Amino acid sequence: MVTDTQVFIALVLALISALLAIRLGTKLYV
Amino acid sequence: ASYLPSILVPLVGIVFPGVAMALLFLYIEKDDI
Amino acid sequence: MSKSIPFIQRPPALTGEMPGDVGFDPLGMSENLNLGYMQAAELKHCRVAMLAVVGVLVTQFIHLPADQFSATSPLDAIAKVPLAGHLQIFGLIAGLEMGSLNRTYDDSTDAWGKLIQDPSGAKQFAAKSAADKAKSQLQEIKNGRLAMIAIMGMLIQTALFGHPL
Amino acid sequence: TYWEGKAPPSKVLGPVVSQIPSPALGVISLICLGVGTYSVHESNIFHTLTADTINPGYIIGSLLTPVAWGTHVASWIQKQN
Amino acid sequence: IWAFSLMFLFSGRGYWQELIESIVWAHNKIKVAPAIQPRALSITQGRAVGLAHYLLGGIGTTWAFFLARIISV
Amino acid sequence: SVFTDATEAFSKDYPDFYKAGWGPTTKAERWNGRHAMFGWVLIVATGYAKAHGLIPDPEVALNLKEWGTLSILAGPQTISNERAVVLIANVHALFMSLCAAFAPLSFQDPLLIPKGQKDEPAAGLIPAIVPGLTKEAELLNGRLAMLGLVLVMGHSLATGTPFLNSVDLFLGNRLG
Amino acid sequence: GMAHGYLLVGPFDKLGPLRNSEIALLSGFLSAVGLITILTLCLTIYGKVSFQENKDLLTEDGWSQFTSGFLVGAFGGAGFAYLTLLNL
Amino acid sequence: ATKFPKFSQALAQDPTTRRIWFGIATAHDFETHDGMTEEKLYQKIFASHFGHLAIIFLWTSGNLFHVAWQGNFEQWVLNPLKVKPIAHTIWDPHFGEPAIKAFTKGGAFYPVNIAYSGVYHWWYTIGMRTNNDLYLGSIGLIILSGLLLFAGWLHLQPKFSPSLSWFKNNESRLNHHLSGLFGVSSLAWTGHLVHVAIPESRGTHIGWDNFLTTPPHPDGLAPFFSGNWNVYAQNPDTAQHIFGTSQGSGSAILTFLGGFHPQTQSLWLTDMAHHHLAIAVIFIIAGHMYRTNFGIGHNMKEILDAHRPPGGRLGAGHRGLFDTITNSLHMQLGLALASLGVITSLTAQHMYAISPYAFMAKDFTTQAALYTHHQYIAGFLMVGAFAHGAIFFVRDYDPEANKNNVLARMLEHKEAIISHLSWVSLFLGFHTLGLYIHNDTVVAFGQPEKQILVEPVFAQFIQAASGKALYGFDTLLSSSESPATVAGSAIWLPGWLEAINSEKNDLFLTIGPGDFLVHHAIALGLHTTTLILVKGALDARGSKLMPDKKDFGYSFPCDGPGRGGTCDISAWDAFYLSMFWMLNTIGWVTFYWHWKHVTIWQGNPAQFNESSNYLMGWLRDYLWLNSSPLINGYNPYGMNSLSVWAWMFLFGHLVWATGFMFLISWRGYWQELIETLVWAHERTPLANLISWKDKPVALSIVQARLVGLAHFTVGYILTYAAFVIASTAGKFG
Ligand code: CLA
Ligand code: CLA
Ligand code: CLA
Ligand code: CLA
Ligand code: CLA
Ligand SMILES: CC1=C(C#C/C(C)=C/C=C/C(C)=C/C=C/C=C(C)/C=C/C=C(C)/C=C/[C@@]23O[C@]2(C)C[C@@H](O)CC3(C)C)C(C)(C)C[C@H](O)C1
Ligand SMILES: CC1=C(/C=C/C(C)=C/C=C/C(C)=C/C=C/C=C(C)/C=C/C=C(C)/C=C/C2=C(C)CCCC2(C)C)C(C)(C)CCC1
Ligand SMILES: CC1=C(/C=C/C(C)=C/C=C/C(C)=C/C=C/C=C(C)/C=C/C=C(C)/C=C/C2=C(C)CCCC2(C)C)C(C)(C)CCC1
Ligand SMILES: CC1=C(/C=C/C(C)=C/C=C/C(C)=C/C=C/C=C(C)/C=C/C=C(C)/C=C/C2=C(C)CCCC2(C)C)C(C)(C)CCC1
Ligand SMILES: CC1=C(C/C=C(\C)CCC[C@H](C)CCC[C@H](C)CCCC(C)C)C(=O)c2ccccc2C1=O
Repeated sequence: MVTDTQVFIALVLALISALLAIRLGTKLYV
Repeated sequence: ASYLPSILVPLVGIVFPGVAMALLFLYIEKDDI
Repeated sequence: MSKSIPFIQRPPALTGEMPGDVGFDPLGMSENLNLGYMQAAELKHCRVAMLAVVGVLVTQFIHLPADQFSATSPLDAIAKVPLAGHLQIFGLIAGLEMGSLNRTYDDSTDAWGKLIQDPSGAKQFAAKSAADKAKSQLQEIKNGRLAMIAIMGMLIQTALFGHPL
Repeated sequence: TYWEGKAPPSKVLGPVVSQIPSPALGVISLICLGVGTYSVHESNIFHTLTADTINPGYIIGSLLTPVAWGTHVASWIQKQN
Repeated sequence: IWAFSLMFLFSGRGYWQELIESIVWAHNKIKVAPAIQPRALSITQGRAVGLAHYLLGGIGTTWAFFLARIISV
Repeated sequence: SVFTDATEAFSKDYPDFYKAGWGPTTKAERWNGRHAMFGWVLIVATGYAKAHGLIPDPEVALNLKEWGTLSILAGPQTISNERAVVLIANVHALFMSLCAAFAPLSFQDPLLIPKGQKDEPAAGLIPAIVPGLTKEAELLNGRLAMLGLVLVMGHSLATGTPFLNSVDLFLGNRLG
Repeated sequence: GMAHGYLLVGPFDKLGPLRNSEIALLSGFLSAVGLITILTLCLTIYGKVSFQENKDLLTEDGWSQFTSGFLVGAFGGAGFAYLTLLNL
Repeated sequence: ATKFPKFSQALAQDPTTRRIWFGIATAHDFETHDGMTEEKLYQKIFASHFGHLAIIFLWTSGNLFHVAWQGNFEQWVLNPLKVKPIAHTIWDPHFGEPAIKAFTKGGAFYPVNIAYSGVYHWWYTIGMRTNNDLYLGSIGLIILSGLLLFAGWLHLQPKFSPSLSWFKNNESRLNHHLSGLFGVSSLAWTGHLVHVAIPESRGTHIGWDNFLTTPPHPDGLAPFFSGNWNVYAQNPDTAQHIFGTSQGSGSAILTFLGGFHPQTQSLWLTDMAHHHLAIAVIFIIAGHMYRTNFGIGHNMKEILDAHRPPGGRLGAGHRGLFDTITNSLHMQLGLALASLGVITSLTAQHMYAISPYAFMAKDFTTQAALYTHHQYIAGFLMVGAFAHGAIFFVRDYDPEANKNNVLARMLEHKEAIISHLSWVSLFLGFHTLGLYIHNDTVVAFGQPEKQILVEPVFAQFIQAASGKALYGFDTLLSSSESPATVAGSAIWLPGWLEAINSEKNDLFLTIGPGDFLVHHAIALGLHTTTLILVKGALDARGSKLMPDKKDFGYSFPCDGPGRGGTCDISAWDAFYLSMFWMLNTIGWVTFYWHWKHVTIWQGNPAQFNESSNYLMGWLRDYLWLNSSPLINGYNPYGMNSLSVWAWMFLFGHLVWATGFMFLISWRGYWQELIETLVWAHERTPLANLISWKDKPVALSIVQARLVGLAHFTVGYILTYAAFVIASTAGKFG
């Protein structure tokens, strides 16, 4: 019964976490 | 809700792997850095 | 040594350059934590806490004309204000913090140079003399360090005993 | 603290125990063993332990038995020299 | 036997040579030591034994399968 | 400035993508602005079509047999014909987009910065004001259109009304 | 591209999952278009990886022009095959 | 730089496709990276651990979100025995209409997968009741993962990177990760159980909006401070308690009932709360053992140096072990992996016998899946522990610093260890296989009365000692006139005995000759796998065949055909060989568990007791018989919900077979074939335009063995997972 707003904010927080993952990986620095 | 899977599954299983493999192929054989 | 605690050695890592320094760290955390970042975080906490204290005290007597702005206690107030206003203020603060980001994590700047500065206030500080600079910095640190405990007690009292008094 | 021979150096016992003469540790170990065994026997052997029979004193005494073993080992170490 | 063949097919000679070295130490410790020194099977022999047992196991499995499926009649 | 510092941080983080033009670059800004301008045109057209029923309307849902299992949403449900129609109106432009992205007209602006070239200078807070078919006008209108899309979407989401209905609320309620 | 686009609509059109539906030809055309797009992506990445340091075809600009021509010709071939099969 | 793998100049200059392959397989071996120092190694490991924690928490948040958004959690909590939990929807455009109709189950209205993870039972037990709670948990976990990713980035900054001395501060790390990570965490969990799980199980809704005003106990911490802790045990939930409702509910929050909750056939929540409170207390006390700039505490180097028996039978004792452990990451990694593997095995062994989750042990498929899952992970962890120990010996052991040390004396008499392990393995194998074949032969000749059926007297004696009054041993808790039973009679003996002597449980399943033979087979498997791994670890530094093996590293193909041939001589090859034995023994264990439980569930346990004494019984009554609902997932007549599992079954078989391709045929043949392939490509018009940038060569010897093993393992696991899930879900047993 999760409404579309709940799914959308979950997606937004997931996008923020994804960007943070991008940055962390970049910083591991191959 | 009930519309997202149609949008995302193609992106995650076709577009995302396609672009990912394209970029990895570019980087593996870049020959510089 | 340790002016603050007479019976403990002055913590080795800290030295008077940091405003508000009284060699208080009894746990020796100063030797493990980035003191620049700790000072910046403490200053941000001081400013936020002082603003919160003044806000709760002023709000405790008068409010904006709207009825939904008429909540008397801080907790009832946060419960009563509509979500739109909370999101608005949060967006303002998020913009300010995002602007602060790049400067916060540098290492060639002082704590006061890390947190975003009001251009008028920054110019006034720069025009100030070094001795007066340090005096004002210490003033701020101490007033805010009092305000932090003030606000914590305020909120705990409000939550437990109904009214923040 | 690596030691060879037949008796470890007293420093293994720690700053406090290493200074205690052997007879003192021996008597302390005997007292501790007696108290611990007596406590462990009074509850759960001589008397069944229930919800309303939990004596803190007996729990402390029971915990005292490993202290008795440690003190008897320390007493021997002090005795050898 | 088919499963047994995989032991020779997958593994290599060095492991078995070292294991035999340990076993030979055990024998020597009791003054039992064959004059003909034991050796792990050569690489070629290892492959040959693995293949022979693989074929025997497969052929025998199908042999029994067919004969029992076509003799219950 | 803060914007300049963010752009420099992006350049340092991802030099390859910034070099090719991907990310916060003026070429990307222009492309997104052009797309958003066309998108506002297309949203206005979609509203008008909904008002006049040119779209087959949500009453009708595509048949599973003819359109296969792609038409399937969840289980028995199928994509409505209106959603399909809008999707196809978009697919026309997407096919055009691929054609013009890999085989650009010689005089056309490339999607990505040419290997030798570098991105054009930043416009600034207020782009140089010059009327007519000039680059500055295009960039200003693209920024305006993208901002408009953002804030009308915000209106629709916050109030909960459909985006098309929020657009209708604006104007003089001409559309629907 | 012209050779390989016209060539590619047929298999999807006649052996695709929608071959028995009245929209088989359009589904086949769309599948051919998608595959052509994939192949042009492949060509672009191959050109950007192989020839990196108008002429013979073995150059960055030569291969880029070849790929643009291939995309246009492949879409043309697919469209022409669709047009032909639409009425036959 | 200059190519794909920066961390290897040698691989970067490699012109073949090998450069790519090894570039993938050397990435995480930070020690071997060019220009790598100890400090950077530790910091990179720290950041990688942050990233891994973020991955775990995002995985958990995904599970929660999918159950909340697409699951039927509310319907399930309403009626948790008859409905099937949902995992996620199935949006597969490749499905046909009959497939969509077939996979529509549970709540329905969309294709869906029935979750076999048991997460539904766990979440229901811990107090969750609504999709909103699951969603909030998932959002919290997403935020936590973002925080961990940010922390990982942050601790790579120059001013935040911890110094090398910080990592090697063993005392403080142990203190905090014992009292804090284990003890305070357990204290918080028991606080949750008292405040949320128990009230939720008794029909009372406690949430973030009301948990600060509704004390978990009516007395509310007055007994705790006054010392009248007995108050918290008074008035437990009576046996006629409907879980999740106030019907027959009690008020106790800390009890020691034992046994199982009659309605849910699981552990009492109050028992779990008391357990975790005691564990938290013990761990918090344990964490104050080592000194950390506070004067009091133990110094572990002194402890290790001091434990050398004066009899001299251990030589120098444990002298020098502190330096080896702190300076070697591989040794401590192996220790951690081994302990984790033992714990994973323990969880597998204890969850099935002592059900912790409400209404589990009736969802048979979930129990089988969980047991198999954790046992396989335990096997993997044990193999990894031994592999990293071999690595430690190869590249971290210093024989001068361990002179006459206990660890050095391990290598001093390695021959004895390996030879006696070989003897035990041969003894067990010979005789267990002989007994199995003897039973097979006698039963084959229609004379089952001649079977060698050995009664497991010792295991049955242990069961009796715990209170199993079925074998008539009359020992310890099975005899009333015994100090043990009378001493324990008051606290937990009644419930524990009621649970153990009841045959509607997994607590101490009755055992017979079949259990005896299978246990000896398991012992054979464990001993043989240990033999392989220990031989690899001890001979890693050199053998008579390669006295200088340590100079060639941990993983090298061979040393050539000279002096007899030296295929699979490296320690990595010992690990590779031991992986097969690990898989085989874990398969034996899982086969034994699954068949016994299937026979029990069907209601005819006699079938196992009869047919487990000879191998044909295993092949017929377990594999042939229980695969019928699986291979019938899709037939020419139609298909059903199990079609996916049948497809995965065949897929696992295919992958398993493909592994043999790399394990049997070796490189030279394939390299000579790729030669002709290269020639053919170079001599083709219209294809000479397209030329490879990386020269295509056959897989390396070690890489080929690894890939073959990977295919073998993937196929093995997929096929057995498909079998265990499909059979159980198709016959509900
Ligand atoms: C109280 C303080 C504290 C706390 C909470 C932690 C916590 C942690 N540290 Mg830190 N650390 C500390 C002090 C502390 N440390 C100090 C003082 C030092 C300096 C010496 C360090 C130095 C340090 C380093 C160098 C590293 C860590 C790492 C870690 C993490 C280990 C991995 C993990 O997820 O744990 C696992 C947590 C558990 C609770 C699992 C317990 C294990 C048992 C076997 C599981 C059983 C649970 C249960 C029965 C199963 C059922 C649950 C199921 C239903 C879900 C963890 C987050 C590592 C890391 O990953 O960094 C991010 C790492 O590399 N720490
Ligand atoms: C627990 C998993 C894990 C972790 C923590 C690491 C950690 C690391 N790896 Mg290893 N690696 C892993 C798995 C993992 N790896 C696996 C499975 C493989 C394949 C066998 C490898 C192969 C590998 C190689 C070959 C190398 C590493 C490297 C690295 C380092 C940094 C890489 C990085 O982030 O750069 C930056 C990368 C990124 C920022 C990309 C992040 C990916 C994003 C988050 C994907 C998001 C896409 C999203 C899902 C799209 C959805 C769209 C949808 C709507 C359609 C670091 C030590 C490198 C290294 O340090 O070597 C020393 C290196 O050379 N790894
Ligand atoms: C690791 C956790 C995890 C896993 C395995 C899945 C798995 C799945 N999700 Mg879910 N999801 C998750 C977390 C997860 N999800 C979280 C946290 C969210 C909240 C944003 C969602 C929101 C979500 C939606 C809204 C939908 C799915 C859908 C799907 C399915 C199709 C894949 C897809 O389109 O992804 C789409 C997913 C995203 C765009 C967000 C990324 C998901 C997680 C966060 C990425 C985790 C990456 C992981 C750490 C490994 C990275 C390495 C990798 C690059 C190799 C698939 C069953 C679709 C579905 O149900 O189809 C039937 C669908 O419509 N997911
Ligand atoms: C947290 C525990 C842990 C940690 C930190 C490490 C870390 C390390 N290990 Mg150890 N290891 C572990 C657990 C661990 N391992 C376990 C459990 C095992 C037992 C299997 C091993 C066995 C092992 C061996 C035998 C070796 C290492 C080595 C290494 C080092 C290099 C690893 C590398 O390059 O990866 C490279 C990563 C890959 C090649 C990716 C492979 C991933 C798997 C095999 C493929 C999975 C396919 C997938 C499931 C298929 C999908 C199915 C679908 C088609 C249906 C590195 C220091 C090597 C070394 O020399 O270290 C010095 C080495 O020789 N490890
Ligand atoms: C069914 C398959 C199978 C069997 C029976 C064995 C059997 C054995 N393996 Mg092998 N192994 C196999 C598969 C198999 N392996 C595979 C696939 C691998 C992965 C490559 C390995 C890898 C491996 C390693 C790495 C090691 C073993 C070891 C062992 C021994 C374990 C101890 C034991 O059981 O002694 C009892 C012996 C047996 C059960 C073998 C059968 C003996 C029969 C019953 C005697 C028949 C005599 C008869 C008269 C023959 C007449 C022939 C005539 C008609 C021509 C034993 C020789 C270990 C070892 O050597 O321990 C000392 C060891 O170190 N194996
Ligand atoms: C194609 C199509 C359509 C369309 C369309 C298109 C292409 C629309 C596109 C719209 C688009 C592309 C809108 C972007 C907005 C970006 C904004 C507002 C960014 C703010 C960014 C901000 C405020 C950033 C702030 C900071 O960076 C600062 C300043 C410094 C940093 O330290 C901190 C951060 C990072 C916080 C239809 C018709 C609509 C539908 C139809 O179906 C088909
Ligand atoms: C090519 C094309 C064309 C053209 C197009 C174009 C050019 C378009 C444009 C478009 C556009 C150009 C759009 C725009 C939009 C905008 C908007 C919609 C806006 C909005 C705004 C807002 C919302 C605001 C807000 C605010 C205010 C109120 C004040 C200030 C501040 C703020 C921000 C807050 C034609 C026709 C020929 C046709 C075909 C296609
Ligand atoms: C004879 C034969 C053979 C072979 C064959 C072949 C190989 C064939 C092929 C065929 C093909 C391969 C064909 C093709 C065709 C094509 C075409 C016909 C094309 C066309 C095109 C077009 C028409 C285009 C158009 C366009 C463009 C360009 C773009 C867009 C626009 C337009 C549309 C205009 C052999 C001897 C072996 C054997 C026997 C039989
Ligand atoms: C390689 C190597 C390594 C590793 C090793 C290993 C891996 C080992 C393992 C080990 C193990 C894995 C062990 C195990 C153990 C177990 C145990 C030890 C158990 C015990 C138990 C007991 C002792 C008892 C119990 C009980 C009681 C309490 C009483 C009654 C009975 C019962 C049972 C209940 C390392 C790293 C070190 C390095 C070197 C080399
Ligand atoms: C097990 C094994 C060994 C060790 C096996 C040996 C030494 C064979 C032992 C034979 C015994 C001693 C003879 C008796 C065997 C049976 C009891 C009956 C005779 C069978 C035939 C010889 C007639 C290798 O040497 C080897 C080498 C290369 C690749 C794989 C392997 C391999 O797998």
